[PDB]
Amino acid sequence: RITTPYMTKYERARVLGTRALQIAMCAPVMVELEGETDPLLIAMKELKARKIPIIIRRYLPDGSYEDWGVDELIIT
Amino acid sequence: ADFDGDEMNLHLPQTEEAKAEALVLMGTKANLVTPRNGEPLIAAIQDFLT
Amino acid sequence: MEVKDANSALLSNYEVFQLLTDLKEQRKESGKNKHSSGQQNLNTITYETLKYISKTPCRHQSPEIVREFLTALKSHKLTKAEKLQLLNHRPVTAVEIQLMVEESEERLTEEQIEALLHTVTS
Amino acid sequence: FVLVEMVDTVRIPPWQFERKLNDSIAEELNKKLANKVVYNVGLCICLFDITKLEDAYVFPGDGASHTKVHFRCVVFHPFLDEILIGKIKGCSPEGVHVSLGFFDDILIPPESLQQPAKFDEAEQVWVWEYGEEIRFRVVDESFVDTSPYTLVGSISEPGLGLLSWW
Amino acid sequence: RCPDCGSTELVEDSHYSQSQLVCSDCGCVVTEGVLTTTFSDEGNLREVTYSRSTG
Amino acid sequence: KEQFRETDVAKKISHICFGMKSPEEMRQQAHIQVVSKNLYSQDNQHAPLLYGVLDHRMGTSEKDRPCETCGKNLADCLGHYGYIDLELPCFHVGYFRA
Amino acid sequence: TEGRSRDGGLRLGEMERDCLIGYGASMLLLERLMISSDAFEVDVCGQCGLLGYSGWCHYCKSSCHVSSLRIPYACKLLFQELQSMNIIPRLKLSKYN
Amino acid sequence: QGRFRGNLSGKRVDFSGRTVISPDPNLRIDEVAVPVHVAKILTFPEKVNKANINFLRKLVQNGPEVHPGANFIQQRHTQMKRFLKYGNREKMAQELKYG
Amino acid sequence: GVSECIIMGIPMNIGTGLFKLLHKADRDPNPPKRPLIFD
Amino acid sequence: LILTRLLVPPLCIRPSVVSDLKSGTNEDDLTMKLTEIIFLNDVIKKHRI
Amino acid sequence: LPDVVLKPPPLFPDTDYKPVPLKTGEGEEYMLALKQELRETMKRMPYFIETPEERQDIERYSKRYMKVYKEEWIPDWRRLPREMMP
RNA sequence: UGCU
Ligand SMILES: Nc1nc2c(ncn2[C@@H]2O[C@H](COP(=O)(O)OP(=O)(O)OP(=O)(O)O)[C@@H](O)[C@H]2O)c(=O)[nH]1
Ligand SMILES: [Mg+2]
Ligand SMILES: [Zn+2]
Ligand SMILES: [Zn+2]
Ligand SMILES: [Zn+2]
Repeated sequence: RITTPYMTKYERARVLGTRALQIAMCAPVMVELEGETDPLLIAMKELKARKIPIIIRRYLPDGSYEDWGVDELIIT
Repeated sequence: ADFDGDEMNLHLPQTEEAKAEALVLMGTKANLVTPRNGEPLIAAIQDFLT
Repeated sequence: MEVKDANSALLSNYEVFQLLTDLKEQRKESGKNKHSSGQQNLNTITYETLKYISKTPCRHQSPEIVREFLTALKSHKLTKAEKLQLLNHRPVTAVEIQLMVEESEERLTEEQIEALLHTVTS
Repeated sequence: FVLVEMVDTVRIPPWQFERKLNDSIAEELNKKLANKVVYNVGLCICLFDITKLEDAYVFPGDGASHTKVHFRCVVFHPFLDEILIGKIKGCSPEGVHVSLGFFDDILIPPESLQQPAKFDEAEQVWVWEYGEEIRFRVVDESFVDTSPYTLVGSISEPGLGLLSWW
Repeated sequence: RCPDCGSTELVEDSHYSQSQLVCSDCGCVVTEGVLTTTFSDEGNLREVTYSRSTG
Repeated sequence: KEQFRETDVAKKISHICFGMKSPEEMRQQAHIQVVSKNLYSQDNQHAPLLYGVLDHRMGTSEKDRPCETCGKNLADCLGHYGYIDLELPCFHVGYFRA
Repeated sequence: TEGRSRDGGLRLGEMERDCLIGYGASMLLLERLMISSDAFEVDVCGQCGLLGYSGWCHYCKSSCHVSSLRIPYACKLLFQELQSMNIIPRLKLSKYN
Repeated sequence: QGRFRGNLSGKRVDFSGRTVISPDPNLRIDEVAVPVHVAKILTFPEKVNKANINFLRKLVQNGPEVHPGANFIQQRHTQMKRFLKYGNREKMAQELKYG
Repeated sequence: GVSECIIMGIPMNIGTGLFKLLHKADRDPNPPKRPLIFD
Repeated sequence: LILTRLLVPPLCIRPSVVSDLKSGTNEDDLTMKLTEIIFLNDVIKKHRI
Repeated sequence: LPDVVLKPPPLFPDTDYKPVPLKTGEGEEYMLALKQELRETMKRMPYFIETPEERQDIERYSKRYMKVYKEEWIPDWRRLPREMMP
C-alpha cells in the first residue's frame, strides 16, 4: 500500500506478454474477441477492459511482498 | 541515418513475451524523447521544416 | 518430491474404502477423455483396490462404529497396531485372536477374549 | 496403508484455467503418483487430501502456473508385523508366489520356517496337509536407473493352525 | 527412410540458406542444420600434414 | 511394480562456487588416459589412435564419426575430458603468484 | 556464422546489449542472446556441481542428483575451458521457486 | 573476439537481416517497411489456438510460395517438423490440431 | 548481477524481472481436510 | 597449485577440419601443445631410463 | 627418439622389491592380541557414543524387553564448563 | 579491402 498506485510500463509489458503467451497456448478469453487473430492484440484488449486474471507480486528489497491486481492498479 | 548507403539491421523476436516487451518498452510512440534531457528527437527534419 | 514423514498416522481400511468410493464417484461424474488417456494406471489401481476392499469384510462399517470400537478397546490397554489389525480383520473366531494376533502371552488372560469377541461383533 | 506428507510443485498448463485449481491439482497429483513406488516410503495408491496450497506463480518461461502444494497421500507400507490375506498367484520351487488381491504380485514368501514338510516340486503344490494368510517381516527397496521390482518384502507363515483350511 | 511414412525419398534441399534433408513424399524434416566453421575459426585452425600427425 | 522418479525439475542455478581439483579428482573426472603422441593411424583411412590424442571417446568433432563414450551425434554430444600424467610436476603459471 | 557469403547472421554487439539493458526488456534480451542464438540443455550433477551427459555423472558414478538445465552453449564452452584450466566452476542448483 | 566479449556479451543470432534503407514518408513513425524477399525468409512461430485457426489454415494452404503463408509445421505430439513445399498442403491444413 | 545473468541465460533482476506475477485462479486456500476416523 | 595431471578437453573445444584436398588437416593450437607435452614427457622418461 | 606406447601403463606396475616380513615374537603377538581386545572392548564402553536411532515405526509391548540398557558415566561438571550440562 |  506504500508503493505507487500507477502501473508502470514494465509491469504493463510483462503482463501483456504473459497473457499473450497464455492465449497462444489456448487460454480462455474473457472479452469475446471480434476477429482478433493476434494474441498481443487480444491481451491489449483484455488490459483495456481490466479483465486480465493476473496479480502482480511486488517484492521489496528487504524481502517483504505485496499483491496488486490489474483492475486495482491505474493504467494510462 | 542519412540515406547515403547505410545498412541497418532488422530482427524478428521468436516469443510472444519478447514481442510484447519490444512493442511496449521499445515503442516508437513511447520513446519520442531521450532520457538525457527529455528533448524530443522524433520530430520534423529537412524538407519538412521548410 | 521429498517426503516429510512416511508414518505420519496409520489408518484403517474403512478410510481407504471411503476415499476410493469418493474418487470413483467423482471420476464417473467428471470423467475427462484426455485426462483418462494420459494415465490409465489410476483407474486400474483404484478399481482393483476397491474390489479387494469389497472382497474383504470391510463393508457395513461407519465412523460411529469405528469410534465405539476404539473407545471399547481403549479400556483394554491394547496397542495401536493390535487394535488396527483387529479393526481391519474383524475376527469372528477366537483362534484368530489367540494365535494369529501377536503379543498373546500375558495379554489373553483367557477371560478378555469373550469381551473382545463381543465388542468386535457388536 | 498409511498417510504420507508430500510437497509437490505441480505445473498446470494455461488451457486448464477454466477448471478449479484444487480439483486440477488433485487430478495431477493422482496421475503423477498412480501406481508408483516412492523410495523408502512404499507404493502410493492415491491422494488423500491437500492441506496447504500457497500462491500460484507464473514463470517467464513455459508460462504455465506452478503451485507448491502440500498434501497427504495413502501408501501401502506395512509396519514389519502386519497381517494380510492374499491369494496364491503361482508357485516356484524355491518359494510360493502369493499376491494380494489384484493389488501387487510382489510377495515372495520364503519357505524356510513351516513344519518340516516344506517343498515345492513345480506342480503348484502348496504344502502337504498335516484366502492365504501372510505376516510381513521386513521391507526392502532398490533403485532402477543406474546407467546412462523395487518392492518385494519378506513374508512369513508360522504354525497358525488354520482350522478353516489345514 | 522417413520416420513417419517410411518412404526412402529423402532429398537434401536447402531452403533459404538452411541445409535440410527432407522427405519428398510427406515433407517430414529428417535432419536440419549443419555445423561449419567460421573464418576466424578457420584462420586459427593451423595446417598440419599427415606426415606429422599420422606418425 | 514401478518406482517413482521425477522426470524433469525446474532447476535454477543459485551461485557458482569456483575451486580447484586435485590429481585424484582429475583422474576420477577423466574417462581415459592419453599416452600416444600421434594423432591418426598409419592406415590410409587416417583413423584416430586409441588411448591417444583426438580420440573419439573424449567427444566428437566430425559429423560422420560419432562419440564412442555416448552413442550420440556431434549436435547432442557434450564432450568428455581426459587426464595426462606428467613425469615431473610443474608450476601452474596461473597460480604461480599464489 | 559471420559473413553473408557463408550465410552469417547479424551480431547483437555490446552496444546492442547495453541498449536492451537500458530499455529493460529482460525477456527480449533473454530470447535474443540465449533462446534464439545458442540454446542448449545440459545435465548438471547436484552433488559435485559438474557437467554430466545423458543424465549421468561420471564423477560420482550416479544419476540421482543429475538434472537438466538450460544454458548458453557459449557459457558451457566457457565452463569447459575453465575446467581445463583447472578453474572448476561448481554449480549449486536449486528449485526455481 | 574472446569468449566473454566475443561469444557471451555480444553474439550472433538468427531470424535477422541487414539491408539498405530508403526514405518513405507515406508510412507512420511507428511503422517500417519489410521486403517480400526478407519476409518470406524471416518466419515467426505461431501457436495454433481457437482464435487464429482459420488464418493459420489459410496460410498453410497458401504455402511457402505465396507471400502470406508459412514454411514449416511442428506437431504437438511429435516434434518432427514438416516442410510445406512437399506434401499435400490442403491435408496439412485440414489436420491442424490445437497446440 | 545483470552481466552474470546474461552469461548464464536467465532473466536479469532489473527491468521486468524485478517483481513476480501471480495467477488469479479460482481456488480456496487451506481446503477442508478429511477427518481421520481411526486417529 | 602444483599440477601433476593435465586435463585435455573434449573435441568440441578442439575442432578438427578434414581437408581432403591435401594430405593434412586443420588442427587447433591446443592439440599441438598437448602433443608436444606428451612428446616431452616421453623424452624425459627415455632419458631417465 | 622415444618410442610411442599404444596402451597406457598398468594401473599397478610390478616391483622387483617386496616388503620385508613382519617381526615375529611373543611381544608382537601379545601387542596384537591386546590391540584386538581394545578394539573389542572400547566400542561397548560408554564413551563410545553411537548414532541415536530415530523414526520408530510403532510402539509394542516387547519394547520393555528389547529396550537397550547401558550405564552412563557422569562427567565431572566441576572441571567441565557449564556449557555442556544437558 | 571496402561500406555506413
Ligand atoms: N578486404 C579486406 N582486406 C583486408 C581486411 N583486413 C585486412 N586486409 C588487408 O590487410 C591490410 C591491413 O589489415 P590489418 O588490419 O593489418 O589486418 P589485421 O591487423 O590482422 O586486422 P585484424 O585481422 O582485425 O587484426 C590491409 O592494408 C589489407 O591489405 C579486411 O578485413 N577486408
Ligand atoms: Mg550515412
Ligand atoms: Zn516421408
Ligand atoms: Zn561424448
Ligand atoms: Zn556428481
